[PDB]
Amino acid sequence: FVNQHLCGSHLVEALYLVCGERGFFYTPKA
Amino acid sequence: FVNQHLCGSHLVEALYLVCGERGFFYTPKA
Amino acid sequence: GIVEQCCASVCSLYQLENYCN
Amino acid sequence: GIVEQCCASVCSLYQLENYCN
Repeated sequence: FVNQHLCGSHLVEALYLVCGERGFFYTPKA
Repeated sequence: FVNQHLCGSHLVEALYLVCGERGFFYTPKA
Repeated sequence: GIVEQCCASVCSLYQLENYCN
Repeated sequence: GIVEQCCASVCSLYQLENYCN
């Protein structure tokens, strides 16, 4: 489900699901 | 809308809305 | 951590903004 | 950045896992 265009809240949701208990960092103006 | 219990995807959604273009870091086992 | 402060207990805008970049 | 690689262009599991902690 990750091999598509993922924007805005949909990208954050994918990070949440993939990274699990690790957590993640979301830096859009990088 | 932030002064409540925010768990799982609902917490990540709140961070997304509050932090905006800054982005955020989500570290649950901290 | 954020889960203890915002999920197990009531969150706040102060707490959330601590996790913005 | 992640928006250029996963929103403006097609994402991948490799890219996403680069942003896990």
